[PDB]
Amino acid sequence: PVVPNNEYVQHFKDMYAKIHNANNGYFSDEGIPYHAVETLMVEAPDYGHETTSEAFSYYMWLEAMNAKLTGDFSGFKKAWDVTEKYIIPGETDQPSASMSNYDPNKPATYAAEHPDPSMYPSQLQFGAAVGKDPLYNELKSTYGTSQVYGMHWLLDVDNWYGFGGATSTSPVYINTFQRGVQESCWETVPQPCKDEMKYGGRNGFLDLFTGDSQYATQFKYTNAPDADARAVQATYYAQLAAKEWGVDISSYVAKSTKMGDFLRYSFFDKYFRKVGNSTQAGTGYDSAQYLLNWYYAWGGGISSNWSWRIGSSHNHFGYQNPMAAWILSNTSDFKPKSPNAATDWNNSLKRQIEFYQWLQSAEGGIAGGASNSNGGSYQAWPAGTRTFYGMGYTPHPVYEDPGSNEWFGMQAWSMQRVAEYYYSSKDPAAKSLLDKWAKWACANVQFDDAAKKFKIPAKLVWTGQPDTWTGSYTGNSNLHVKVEAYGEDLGVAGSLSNALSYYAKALESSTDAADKVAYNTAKETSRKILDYLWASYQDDKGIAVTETRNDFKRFNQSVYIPSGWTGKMPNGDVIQSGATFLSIRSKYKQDPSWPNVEAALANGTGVDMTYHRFWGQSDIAIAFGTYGTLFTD
Ligand SMILES: OC[C@H]1O[C@@H](O[C@H]2[C@H](O)[C@@H](O)[C@H](O[C@H]3[C@H](O)[C@@H](O)[C@H](O[C@H]4[C@H](O)[C@@H](O)[C@H](O[C@H]5[C@H](O)[C@@H](O)[C@H](O)O[C@@H]5CO)O[C@@H]4CO)O[C@@H]3CO)O[C@@H]2CO)[C@H](O)[C@@H](O)[C@@H]1O
Ligand SMILES: OC[C@H]1O[C@@H](O[C@H]2[C@H](O)[C@@H](O)[C@H](O)O[C@@H]2CO)[C@H](O)[C@@H](O)[C@@H]1O
Ligand SMILES: [Ca+2]
Ligand SMILES: [Ca+2]
Repeated sequence: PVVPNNEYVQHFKDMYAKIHNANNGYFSDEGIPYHAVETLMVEAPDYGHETTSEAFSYYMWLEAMNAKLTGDFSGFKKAWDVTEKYIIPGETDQPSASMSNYDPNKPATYAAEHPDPSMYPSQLQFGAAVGKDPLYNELKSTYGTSQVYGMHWLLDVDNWYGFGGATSTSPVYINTFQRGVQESCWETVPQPCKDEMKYGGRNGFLDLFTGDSQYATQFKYTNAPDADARAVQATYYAQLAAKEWGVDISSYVAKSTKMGDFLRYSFFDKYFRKVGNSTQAGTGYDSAQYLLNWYYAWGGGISSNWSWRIGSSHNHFGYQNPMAAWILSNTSDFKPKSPNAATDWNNSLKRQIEFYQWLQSAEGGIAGGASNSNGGSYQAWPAGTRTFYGMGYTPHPVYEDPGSNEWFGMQAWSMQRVAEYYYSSKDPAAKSLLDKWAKWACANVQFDDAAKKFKIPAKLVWTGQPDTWTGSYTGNSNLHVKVEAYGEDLGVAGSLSNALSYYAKALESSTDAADKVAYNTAKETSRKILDYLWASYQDDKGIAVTETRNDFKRFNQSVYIPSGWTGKMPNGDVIQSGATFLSIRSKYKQDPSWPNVEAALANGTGVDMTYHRFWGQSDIAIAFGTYGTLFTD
């Protein structure tokens, strides 16, 4: 098997070597990748040595590219082994006795989401409608268990919060976001996924978030569907390589298909309400939205046996993955064991591609998404709401502090998947979607050829709304995106290169003159991104550059705590009204970057940091490998 030998393949190999080099500090003792090498870091995780299911999926992807280029699959197997061991909840995390006591006719109890954290805890409404869960019985029959095989999104890799006790550095399942659209990462109260009431207040942390007349010890986990989908995508790339090299990784393929099987929960409305008629309880698949939603979650009792499951009514274009959907529905190797799984995924594939098209702005950037639950409490939609299969348009799904579609990264991450899907399937429904998107992307990459540097969009601003979906793209004349600021986010730049590489390669077979022009532009833009990354942005640990974090003023962000509510963090930090992000995370003041931060805050400056995010370094490496494999020039 003659593997490509050019400088881009070598750049990958060099990056791979840096990421795996012990001196650089990317991995924990368990072999778990951190969110970032640097500890003082807040953006979705709120500590740099937390990690995410996202990081695990990127780890898988990185190792898959390495296996493609070298024929060594040991690293990929290792990545899956650590995933299954540490981020997919096991027996002690989600007790089988509770999971087996699930009632698919009563999946959960309704509670409203609210526009501000001060309105929490939210009261459980036991009389409110909840639909039927149509997946549970099939999954249980297929796998012979009621337990869920999906990754939880957030892991405290070295027990930094101390929820695992005073003398442990073993990983701990934790969660943060609980209090709705206005709870930023600066406004949360971190909690253990297993709330045994050892920490927090009288009822642990539970009564900060949910209102009930009594509280029992319990576990609760939350999936990030975009990460599990990336796991499927990565494992597919690994499998192509495996057939090329004659290596058997079938049991790992089986892991990914099992995960993809459970990932179908991301197709469903939060409380299984009918799609487009959301005051009504669903009776099965009528509550299927068929996109990758913001999460599914599941939980249950520790001291006694009971359980619940929810989907999410909210959908963001940035989470979608037509590549994963295609893998699960239209390849034989990755047909999941559940009888209906491939069909469901095929329906999701079609729906996802329609979704990208519906949200494509006049300029070409993809707009936010859509929800089956206005205000997260099934409020009536305003007259004139623009819709997609009955779901109302939302410029910033789920979160507005900041808007969840303000970040340009969603554009790259998500369109990379469309591009890879398009290269793999040549689905014509994606072509114009990609053409228009690529032009916009390329128009917003600003090269400084003399310096061998560049900028790409950092923050996006949206106005207007799409035309309601009727089956074909309209050009969406009244839906607009503006680039408000540019920057040097190199991980995103890597992803963008990846997307442009697949798009160009997919156009390579076209004889149309305009396609030949688009091919040249996308390919050249990708190559220039990679060349400038390599030439100008290398440092000892990988490829990185300083970024300014003005948002770090929110270290002093007030955190809402109900009047009369008192509690403590494991380290003794007092939790009461008047709390701040920092007051309940005092160990941050022990961080080596802290003096610089507090000095910056002292003189009202923004904080300068140079970060090596595992996903960012991985996207960059993978972009090198991708360009090096698709274009053997
Ligand atoms: O407790 C006893 C009682 O439980 C009943 O059920 C309740 C349960 O108590 C509640 O906890 C549960 O609540 C969920 C909320 O409704 C839901 O909004 C919330 O959503 C969060 C999610 O927790 C969080 O992980 C998530 O994170 C994302 C980040 O935003 C992203 O940046 C990142 O990339 O990805 C993650 C996604 O993985 O944000 C979302 C949304 O903001 O989750 C709560 C639980 O975790 O509701 C249950 C039913 O309503 C039970 O029914 C009774 O029987 C029992 O007595
Ligand atoms: O939440 C999506 C994505 O966010 C990533 O962080 C971004 C952040 O959204 C943006 O505001 C900041 O300026 O840039 C960072 C990183 O480039 C985060 O790294 C991911 O974990 C997360 O999936
Ligand atoms: Ca550890
Ligand atoms: Ca807020």
